[PDB]
Amino acid sequence: TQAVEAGEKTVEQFVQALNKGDYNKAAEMTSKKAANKSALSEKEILDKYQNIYGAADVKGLQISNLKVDKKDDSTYSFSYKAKMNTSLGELKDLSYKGTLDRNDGQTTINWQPNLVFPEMEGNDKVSLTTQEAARGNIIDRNGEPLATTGKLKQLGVVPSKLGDGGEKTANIKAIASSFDLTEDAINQAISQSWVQPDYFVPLKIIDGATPELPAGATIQEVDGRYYPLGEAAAQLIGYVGDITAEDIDKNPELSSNGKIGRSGLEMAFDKDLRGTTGGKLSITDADGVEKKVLIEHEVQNGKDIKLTIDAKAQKTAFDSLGGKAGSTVATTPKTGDLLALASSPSYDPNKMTNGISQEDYKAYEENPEQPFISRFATGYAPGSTFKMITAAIGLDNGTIDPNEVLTINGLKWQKDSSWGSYQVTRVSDVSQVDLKTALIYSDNIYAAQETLKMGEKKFRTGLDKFIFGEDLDLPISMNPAQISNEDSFNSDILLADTGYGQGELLINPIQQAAMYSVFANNGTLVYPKLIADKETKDKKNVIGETAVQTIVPDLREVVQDVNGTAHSLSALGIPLAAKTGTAEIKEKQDVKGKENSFLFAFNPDNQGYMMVSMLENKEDDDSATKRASELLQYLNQNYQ
Ligand SMILES: *C(=O)[C@@H](NC(=O)Cc1ccccc1)[C@@H]1N[C@@H](C(=O)O)C(C)(C)S1
Repeated sequence: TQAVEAGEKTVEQFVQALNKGDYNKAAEMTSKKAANKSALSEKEILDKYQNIYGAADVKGLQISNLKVDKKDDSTYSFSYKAKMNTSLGELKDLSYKGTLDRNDGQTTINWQPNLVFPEMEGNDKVSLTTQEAARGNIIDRNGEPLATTGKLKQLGVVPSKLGDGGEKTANIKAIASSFDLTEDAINQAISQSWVQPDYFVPLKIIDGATPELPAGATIQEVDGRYYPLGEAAAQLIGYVGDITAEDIDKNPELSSNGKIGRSGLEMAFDKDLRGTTGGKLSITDADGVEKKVLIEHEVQNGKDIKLTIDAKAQKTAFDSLGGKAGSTVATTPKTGDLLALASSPSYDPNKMTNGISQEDYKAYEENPEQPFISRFATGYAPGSTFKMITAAIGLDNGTIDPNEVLTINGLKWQKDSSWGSYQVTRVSDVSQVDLKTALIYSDNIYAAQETLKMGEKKFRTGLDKFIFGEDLDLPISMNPAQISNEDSFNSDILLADTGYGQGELLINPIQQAAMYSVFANNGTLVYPKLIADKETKDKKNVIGETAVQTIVPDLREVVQDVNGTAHSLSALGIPLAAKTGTAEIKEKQDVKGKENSFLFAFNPDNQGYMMVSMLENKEDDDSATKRASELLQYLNQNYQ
């Protein structure tokens, strides 16, 4: 038994070397090639495993139920059960047998072809046939296609029919004029290092209509991933890329020919969309004589994913941003159905997944506005929109009397002389300001005063009833919203700033649409959902219904009153409750300030839709309220 324990370590270290992918170090643990010892040499075992295990993409070899006994003077027979992962799934309940040899203190392994697979007897071969799985589709709440594998048309060229010499550059310029392509790229694609005379070199995928083809131009019907809305849902949906050899080493269930989600929902639901690879793994005789089948199952196509998105809303919400930095979130606030999640500027996902040039991909990341960013998942200072939450908290704890009128003189104010030169600033110089007036003119001094009066203890007590710090159950990578950096402001100044949506607040537009949903459900927070079938989760009693029926009628006046900060929306003539905001951020790239324009709006009659729009680093006299006219008309018409 003093050497039997050393033998159980030899079997354990041998499986480790196989599982670690180092087939050579495993072969160095086998005996010499003989009839009673190992059946092959060390270099032959290396090529045997590397050729077989590599063909099935074998990874993760784990053993159990080891039993090492004795047999002869120097021979100890060993046995174990094993499981491993292949291109076609898990191979479980494998029975392995063999013998060891301790000719001295060292114990080696009498290697045998039955250690590659349980029943491989001698010069048996292994075959693998796989049927590739079709990637599932992503669809909106009405069945419209957002991400599908469609039939595309590809414009390529064959350099043999282009022309002799002068007629070749003429056809290269004639093809560049009939397809809006750089004429220097037509000669740069046919002169790549992989081109041969009679080869088909693709140029770019034709969108829709096929113009006249010049001398040596042809179209090849190819199938691939296709995104109908394109840039409008690029950040939400995402794109898929070619699966690499390094990808299969991580998860061998992938198809080495298929596509894999790289960002967005295509990556979040990569498992449910790629399906499962189908095929058969079998051991054979000397020829293709199929002996024993190890693994076999039919191919399974990918499940389709139905979103709460409305394609019409997503496209309108994106187009309303005009290519400027911003985002828009539209929900049915009673259920949380995310109707649209737009981000701008954006990238073309079809040119990204079919064939992007080495320079066009550099322009997307060198772009300072960062089109790759999902701005509906980025934390911001919510701005003056946050006064709704501050007021609703101040009404529940009774700190704010809706009819009490603070007397404010001027445009700057500070609590004590201990604030130095800092002062809360408001835009309108109204002498007598109550709750209704402060929400109309968007008065920061009013909000700052009532926050300081409320006290930090009573303030956070109302804030904690929301979703600050929580992780929403959404397939979108985001950070949880925060009140401040630490669990205490420890500054009268910072407490005031948090009252009107500045300070250390970080809330992304999706979380904002969640927190603001209380004003459409009588103080009940409705969690947003992107998957159509997920049950509606909610959070009761976030703010009192007293504050809802007080602020919601006031929010109508933000639109209806002639001095309201959203009066440009009165032209719609629809029932609207809104609240605008313009927060300022401290940009280190330039001393000039950068300011973001916000807009919250919903229907206070039927609560059928809720909207949160923003413009990051806005241009002069630009605002989210300016661009919301179109989306509000659609959401009011189609979601009562
Ligand atoms: C909230 O954003 C309020 N004002 C401020 O925070 C100060 C400020 C910052 C930049 C520009 C102007 C004022 C009020 N809300 C906005 C809005 O509703 O868009 C106003 C500009 C009306 S001031």
